[PDB]
Amino acid sequence: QGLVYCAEANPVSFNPQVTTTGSTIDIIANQLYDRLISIDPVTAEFKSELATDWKISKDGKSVTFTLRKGVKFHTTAYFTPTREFNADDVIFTFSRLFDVYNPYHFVGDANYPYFQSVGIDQLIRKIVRVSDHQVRFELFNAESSFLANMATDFAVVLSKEYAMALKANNQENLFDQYPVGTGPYIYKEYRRDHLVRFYKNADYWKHEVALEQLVYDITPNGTTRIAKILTKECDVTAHPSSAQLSILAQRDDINVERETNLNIGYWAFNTERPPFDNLKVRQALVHAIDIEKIMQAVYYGNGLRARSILPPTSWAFEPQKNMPIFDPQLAKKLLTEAGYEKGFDMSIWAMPVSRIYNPNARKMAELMQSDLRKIGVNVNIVEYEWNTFIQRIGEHRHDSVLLGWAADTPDPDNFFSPLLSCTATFSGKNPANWCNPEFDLLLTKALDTTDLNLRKQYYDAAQSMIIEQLPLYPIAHGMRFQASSADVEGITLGPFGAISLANARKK
Repeated sequence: QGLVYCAEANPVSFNPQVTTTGSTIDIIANQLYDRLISIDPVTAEFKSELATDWKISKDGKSVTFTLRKGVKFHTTAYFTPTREFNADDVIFTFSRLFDVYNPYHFVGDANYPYFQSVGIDQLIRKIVRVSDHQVRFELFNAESSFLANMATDFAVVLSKEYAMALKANNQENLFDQYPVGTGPYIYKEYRRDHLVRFYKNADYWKHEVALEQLVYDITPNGTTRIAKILTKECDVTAHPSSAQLSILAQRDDINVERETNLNIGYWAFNTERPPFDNLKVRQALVHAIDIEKIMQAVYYGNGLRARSILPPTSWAFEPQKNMPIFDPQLAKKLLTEAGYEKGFDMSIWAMPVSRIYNPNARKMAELMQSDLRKIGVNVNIVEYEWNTFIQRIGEHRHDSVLLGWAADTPDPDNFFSPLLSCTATFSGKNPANWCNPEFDLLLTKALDTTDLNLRKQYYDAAQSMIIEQLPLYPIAHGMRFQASSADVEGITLGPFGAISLANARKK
């Protein structure tokens, strides 16, 4: 049998390395590929994937991976492998991220947002081929987040043989478009705005694959996704509207699965754009937002109001004393004091699709628009197709934006470095457009130690700085929901990372 999965947007690529958009990663990462390691859902320890063993040196500047034997890359309509997975695949894959001599470093989008945002170029010095099935990563400095970054869904292994075969025909541009992986499913077809089609990998190394066919029905309209699951046009629906969760729960042939999840939804200001480059203005504007109203009207009581950028199930979580209280009277007084008594116009950019951390940015924005009109601030809401949206937030065209982050691992660094670091800013991935080296130094010092208490001290200081300076305003943490036909089994939702259908089956 097959499975139809209602997805909220196109994939922007079939290579996880070039994007941080959950919509793309959910479709491609766990389906077509494998990582060297993962985090075990039971023990929360690092788990063997394509690497069967890993040994960190005493200074922590060398990490050696022993690689799994007997792993085959996909045979597709456009590629037949002549050898199995080995060290050269790993060396090619990861050097493509930082090594200008790698012949794919500049191929395609030439952009590797997650890795560049966490400064991979300053991290990996080189990758040594110790043997056919063993590689040693050499680092410039020990970073306590290194293995966690290698467990991200961005850290998949690609095929060097495929890459080099395309290079010899000068077809390198097909490499990230027509993928070859070691994963449980294989690429068949992609029709932009319509569907993507995968089929089972009969040679999957890890286990026999249950489903014969996977189809992703690209349906950006959330109403339509619910309508489709009700009519059995889809078997699984992604990011079900929160307003319709009760309705689904009632149907006996529909399961609504849920998992507490590491994410944050926020309101970020373009701190390089007047008047939002002014702290008093940022402080003034957050006080005018009725957050309680949002928790009920947007999250429908399913959300958790933030007390920090970090959620309470993060080991580095610290609730902040200075979280702004909702007080329009104060807002008006602070606006006046800041020199903007009569207010101004501003844009709030709102996501067009439901996300774990914000089920309805549209409604959120209309609520805030109404709140802000009361202190003389005239909001226009800006929206685009989801991938276009992400692109244009990157060009920092916005005054402010409702966005967020669904954590990729349980390492607290994942909420900071990829989001508010200077490298993230320079990599075009900081929505607040905010570079603060003092902040950055905190993040660096937290990577300089593997001691959790020490790390947490630095993360506490980072959390305080975000609330004191308000590059973004933490709003809430969402619950991770997914709806599916009761006939579907084997899709457990996780507290972090992407959806996997590796174990999915029907009946």
